Amino acid sequence: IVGGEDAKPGQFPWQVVLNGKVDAFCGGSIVNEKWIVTAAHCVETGVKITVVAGEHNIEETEHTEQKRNVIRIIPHHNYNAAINTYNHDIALLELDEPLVLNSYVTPICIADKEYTNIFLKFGSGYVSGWGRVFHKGRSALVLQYLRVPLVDRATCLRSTKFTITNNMFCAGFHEGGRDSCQGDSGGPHVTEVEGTSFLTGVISWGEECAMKGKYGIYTKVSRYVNWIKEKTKLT
Amino acid sequence: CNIKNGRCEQFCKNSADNKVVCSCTEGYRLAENQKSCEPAVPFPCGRVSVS
Ligand SMILES: *C[C@@](*)(O)[C@H](CCCNC(N)=[NH2+])NC(=O)[C@@H]1CCCN1C(=O)[C@H](N)Cc1ccccc1
Ligand SMILES: [Ca+2]
Repeated sequence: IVGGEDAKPGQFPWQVVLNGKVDAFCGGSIVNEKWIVTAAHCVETGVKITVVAGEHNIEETEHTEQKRNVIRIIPHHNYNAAINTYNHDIALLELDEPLVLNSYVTPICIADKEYTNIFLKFGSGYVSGWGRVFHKGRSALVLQYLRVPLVDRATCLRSTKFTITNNMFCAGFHEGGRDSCQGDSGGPHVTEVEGTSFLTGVISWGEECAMKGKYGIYTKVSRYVNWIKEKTKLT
Repeated sequence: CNIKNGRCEQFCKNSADNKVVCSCTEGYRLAENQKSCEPAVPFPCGRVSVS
């Protein structure tokens, strides 16, 4: 996250980090005690991955961390139908053992398609993660967060040569300087509705980070909430 | 549900005779005022509880 600020411990208790052949390579959000939602581009391959919930400072011990192994990865079935488009950039991770919910480990709410879109169109969301804090620079030790405004679709389209599908939205500032960035992918874009946070996007892709005239691109979760609910059922 | 979401804290659906039915997401219960949402589990989704 470029231009954000340090989270407090427990401020984003749905946020997790992913570790694997690269440490802290992506974020995710807790759907429930057994499932994480992340970006599909974080989890191409069947390479092994761990999830750490209750994380705050990735170089220190807080005694709030819960580490789990990923035993199943479900990328959206239409991800990579078309190469290098990052359309449908969303995936689910099943954990080997349930998370134990507490103040530091708490799911994000997920509304139906209509209300996820209403919440998105409220126009202001929070993004968070341990990704780069400068374009081509170092990753964060302490979880970062940033409020980003929604950007209108036509402005979104003019801002890049790459295709923005209806499964994406733009967010960020017309003047630049504040954005998600490398390493933040898979983490949440959330909308706070009278003290209760709902998942409205997944951090997906961009061009460089925080450049004026460019915006962060996010997977539009309203299009995927039926799929999330179908695949993550607890029984 | 037209204005202020029928005054539902979370979700509103149009019923009949101009009236609303509010509802809440998983882990919450429709409070008795029939508008607000109250936690129905110890760690409901989307809530900061660390203080
Ligand atoms: C996997 C995620 O950490 C990362 C998030 C980057 C978000 N950037 C902004 N400005 N919010 N996503 C990616 O790295 C995705 C998937 C792989 C490619 N990619 C990109 O964001 C590239 N930067 C897209 C690109 C732009 C120009 C030329 C080539 C590729
Ligand atoms: Ca730590």
